[PDB]
Amino acid sequence: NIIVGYGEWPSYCRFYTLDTKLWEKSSKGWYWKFPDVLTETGVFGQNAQFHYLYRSGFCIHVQCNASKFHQGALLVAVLPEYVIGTGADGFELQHPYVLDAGIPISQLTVCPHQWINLRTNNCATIIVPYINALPFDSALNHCNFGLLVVPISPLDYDQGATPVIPITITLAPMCSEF
Amino acid sequence: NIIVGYGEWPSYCRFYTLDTKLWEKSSKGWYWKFPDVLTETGVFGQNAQFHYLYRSGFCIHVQCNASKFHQGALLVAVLPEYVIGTGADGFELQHPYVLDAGIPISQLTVCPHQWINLRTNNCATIIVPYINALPFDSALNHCNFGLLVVPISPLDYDQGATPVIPITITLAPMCSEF
Amino acid sequence: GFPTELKPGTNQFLTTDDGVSAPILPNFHPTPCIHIPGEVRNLLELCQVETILEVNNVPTNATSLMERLRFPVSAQAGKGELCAVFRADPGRNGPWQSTLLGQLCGYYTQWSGSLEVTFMFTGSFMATGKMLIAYTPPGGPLPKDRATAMLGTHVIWDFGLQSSVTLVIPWISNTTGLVSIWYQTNYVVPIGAPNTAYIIALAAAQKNFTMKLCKDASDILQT
Amino acid sequence: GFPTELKPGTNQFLTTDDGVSAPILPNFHPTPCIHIPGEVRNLLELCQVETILEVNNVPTNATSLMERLRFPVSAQAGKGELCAVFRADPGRNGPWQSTLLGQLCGYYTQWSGSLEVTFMFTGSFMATGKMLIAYTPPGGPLPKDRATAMLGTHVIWDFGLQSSVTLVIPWISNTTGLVSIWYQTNYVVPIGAPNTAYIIALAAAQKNFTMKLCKDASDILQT
Amino acid sequence: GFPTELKPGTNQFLTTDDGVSAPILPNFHPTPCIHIPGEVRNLLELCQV
Amino acid sequence: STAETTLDSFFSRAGLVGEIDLPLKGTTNPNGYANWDIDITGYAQMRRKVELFTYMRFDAEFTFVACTPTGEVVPQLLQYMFVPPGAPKPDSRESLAWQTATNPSVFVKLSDPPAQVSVPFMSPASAYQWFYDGNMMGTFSVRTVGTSKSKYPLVVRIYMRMKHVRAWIPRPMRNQNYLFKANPNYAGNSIKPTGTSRTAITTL
Amino acid sequence: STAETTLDSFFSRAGLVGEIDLPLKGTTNPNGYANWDIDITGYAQMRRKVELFTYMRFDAEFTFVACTPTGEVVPQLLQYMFVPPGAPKPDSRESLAWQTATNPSVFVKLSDPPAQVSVPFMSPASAYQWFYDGNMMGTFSVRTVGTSKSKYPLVVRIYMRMKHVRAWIPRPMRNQNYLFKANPNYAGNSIKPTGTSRTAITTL
Repeated sequence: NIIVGYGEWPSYCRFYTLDTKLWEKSSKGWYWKFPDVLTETGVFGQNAQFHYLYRSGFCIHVQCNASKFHQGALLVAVLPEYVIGTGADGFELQHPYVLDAGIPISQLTVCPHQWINLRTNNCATIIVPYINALPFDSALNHCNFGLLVVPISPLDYDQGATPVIPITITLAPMCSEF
Repeated sequence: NIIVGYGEWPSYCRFYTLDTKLWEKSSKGWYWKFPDVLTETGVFGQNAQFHYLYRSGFCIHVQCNASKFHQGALLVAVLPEYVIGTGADGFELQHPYVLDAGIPISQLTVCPHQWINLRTNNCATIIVPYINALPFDSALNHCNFGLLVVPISPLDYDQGATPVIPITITLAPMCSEF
Repeated sequence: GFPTELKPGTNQFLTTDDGVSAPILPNFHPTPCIHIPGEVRNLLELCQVETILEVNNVPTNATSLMERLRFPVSAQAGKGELCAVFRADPGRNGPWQSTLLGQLCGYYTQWSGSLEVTFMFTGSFMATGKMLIAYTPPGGPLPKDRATAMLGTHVIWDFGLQSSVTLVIPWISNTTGLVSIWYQTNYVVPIGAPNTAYIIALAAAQKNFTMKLCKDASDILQT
Repeated sequence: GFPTELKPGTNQFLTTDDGVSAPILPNFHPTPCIHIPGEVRNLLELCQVETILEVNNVPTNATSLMERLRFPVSAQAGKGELCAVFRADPGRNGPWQSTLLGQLCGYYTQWSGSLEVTFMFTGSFMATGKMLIAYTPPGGPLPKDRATAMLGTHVIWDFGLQSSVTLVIPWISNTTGLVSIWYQTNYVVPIGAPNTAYIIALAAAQKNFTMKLCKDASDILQT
Repeated sequence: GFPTELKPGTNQFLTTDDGVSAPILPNFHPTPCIHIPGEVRNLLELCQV
Repeated sequence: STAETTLDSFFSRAGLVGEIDLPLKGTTNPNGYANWDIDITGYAQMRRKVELFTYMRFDAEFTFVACTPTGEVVPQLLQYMFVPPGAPKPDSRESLAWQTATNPSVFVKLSDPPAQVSVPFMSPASAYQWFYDGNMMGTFSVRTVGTSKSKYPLVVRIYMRMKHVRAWIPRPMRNQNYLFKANPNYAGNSIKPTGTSRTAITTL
Repeated sequence: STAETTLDSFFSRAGLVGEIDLPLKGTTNPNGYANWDIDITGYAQMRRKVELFTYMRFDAEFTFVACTPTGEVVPQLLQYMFVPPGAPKPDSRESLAWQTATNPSVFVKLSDPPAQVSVPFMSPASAYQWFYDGNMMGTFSVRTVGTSKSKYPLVVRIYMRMKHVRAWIPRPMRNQNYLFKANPNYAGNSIKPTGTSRTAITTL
């Protein structure tokens, strides 16, 4: 289904398909930062570094295609001002239990989130409004939020099946202002 | 054009043409004091020293005639209670930068003022009401205000042209009381 | 000339007193407040949000810490065999310490209301089976077998029909109730599918939950 | 018999406190106020008055201090050559320290609004030419040549057509914007007229300028 | 229980202060005033003589 | 009736933040003055409570309690000057910042009820934020009035209460021990579970 | 909302103007009294602020803080007599001006909150003027009550706040250093620019 973050639609004051992540049997999780992930891509990327003040919402779709003989579960969530403690390809979580920042993953469902169960569905949509303490900020020095994709239940299959599952992320800016 | 000092016309509670100042290439500026400048002149001069209480407004015209091949700019301003720090012919400024009183000339445009640009105009008119903390004062012991004419841009010309430019001041008392 | 009396509580500083002081900076204008989404005014809104319950809080290694978020259901376990058991105590030490409800009720002294637990099956699409989830009221012992647990509050969960089931726990306060999961049938799976799966449990609070008498009570060090 | 409590802020003297004291001379009648022209009730009225901007703050001799009020435009400078450049920072050290706006905003801590700069040409009536005045927003570098500055916010100023031009600077706050002046054409003049002229710059503030958090901050000694 | 503040001009005696004190002899009745001619209420009346 | 779980009730009590020593002789403060930057984390339990949210907005209320190390009360006068953000701080007892009229002061005696003042919301933005992927409130300066040193040792304790509390965007609560100030850094070589453990999943 | 730039806000805080020493032994004041003529320029920053205008009209509010040089509080009584303009001033401790009923006095103790009084607009004209091409407010006399000398050294500090401020005819702000009081004289052999300088007009 489609969830709207904090029950607010983006307002005023195309599709971009990134590369594919390969979910494995020993994967830990990945994260992306916004709007850093879209700063070197296309007209949005040019406007981000060719202006001074930036303000935009977003719409994120996460999909994965797997057979009926695979199993596993993923948690997709959005965390504003995601500072990390101890590009368009993201990073890998070193200690997924503490979310790499000293906070538990079991309480990550307090943020706008969705579940992907391979036996039930294969899609997740999140709509994020603009969150800041100021009406405008800098697109090259401040990261508004981060996106997390963590496998809570490990991927499993039988020998002879495809050992990697593709996870594709496609996103579209909404109500962008420069 | 004509400006009215502080947006007030003189109220109740002839023309006098002084001598001509010769603007030169090395001139610094001149000033006159009121009503000292008109105390030895005519019926006004007799009434000033033959009475006890005095109260009057003024209307000041400053003109200069020069050719189309001359250049320069003057600032004309009126400063009430112009005390000097370190007649009808005025004095000469020794340190025009500090207005001879320790205050900058760049902020002199906060007073009733006019500009004379030789390429644009040749006249400036200022109307001064009566300013004092008492309804009447003494005409021989208190100077109400002073008039300044300072060249911000130096006078320039080519060799063979007239090297001195005449500046004539004509003033007329308004709503005078004795 | 107005007479006064100066009662016996005069020059005292009570830290819980509420009053008005002298502003140190009058004529100062603070920044006007813009609209920021996601405003929370009461903590019960946070208490009513489902979070992961670590029923399987057995392992303690650094690299095995993620195994505490689910418990297995295998094909080598027979019918009628106990799978997992836990209490229904949000404010005490145990599985509930991982949920936001337990952490938030660790800041108070008394609480009462109703809870709910949600189980999610993350096996393959071709696996089938049945489970029995039972609830025992306070003061009773753990049932000795599946048949004894059947004579009571219980639900039968079918993997093929449903992927999630919910269990509303009636009133709790301040012994505590027990939740146990039994095998009804065996784990049926075709050829070519994994023999083991995992279950994820989510817990939250209902709309009649309340807390009282705030404490501070924490053991995380500033520096 | 009226009870009182004597709260914990009782016998204290706060210098920013506002109250009513006991008049030392009752029955005394102060002099009634007559009308005096030129009353000012707010400082923004003074901030909105144009004053001379010392763009040419190079010389420091006692007798060369009047040269800081204008900068030259000569006939020996080619086309496309940079004339002068300055920032748009009223509250910081530099050319703006000579304007009343800078001096008045040196008494506060924060400010924001729009500005405007006026240039006046004081050459002869027979001189002609063109200038380019450009504005660069915060975060950008100085344009490398006239062509680069043309692709942006700019105005073309003609000496023959006009004697004064104005440039509205958009929002500033608290890096800062830049203002640069380039030669578009050369300085054309007939025979019998001076080869050099001067430009006077005047700066002020618009009606949306505000200041906040007063400081005292001054370095002029009483005696 | 009424809170108070005790401002910084509290225990001071200003000789030009005007206020009300405690009468030392209540229940005492002063002599009523008869009419006496020649009452003066302002000094300018004396100045105008 | 569910009025003890509101944010105003959650942050509602005056707690001890900061303590200043003015010894007669020693090396702690050789002179008779000290500077204390305003922070809410002087209270040990405040950081984990405030970091449940991302943005906060509140006022403050400060109370100063002064006494001798033994607890005695002596005839001394103090200053308690407040330096707003963006203003210079004192450097000595003879500094000219102690008499700048734009820094409010509160002259008070030890043999008096504790002093009390209020501080408004002092941020350029619309709220404080504890996390910034990319919060100055002021300073309190404490000294003893006089041109000579005092005759007594003194201690000053500061209590702060927060009023008109608002918050946005809840976050997971802190799980591991802190290592620095304004830093989510954690000891990566010793990670502990969120709670206690048991022997087996089938045993209570 | 643009209410911090009003004249009342511009002149709105109590600043230290004047200080009186009454030593036990020495040569500063051999007797137990001193005379302080009221002026607003005792505050260092006041002159350049007030001289932005030509005419001013306001009331005043004075506060007296007294203590020992070390800062101690002692059992002493003081007088604080006010001499209006046009009246004779004390010459000694036995002078008869100390008990003239037309000079108001404020008897107070050191172990008391600071004394506070108000002074109205005392000029024959309609406003004070800082420049006159051609301003007495009063005097405060401070002594220790008694026919014998006091047993303690004392210091008195006076703070003044201006109320109901009005002004006329703005002027350029002061540019050079002052040399005298009530004199626009400046050092003519050392004239400095209004601000800082740079190397060239084409370089930032």
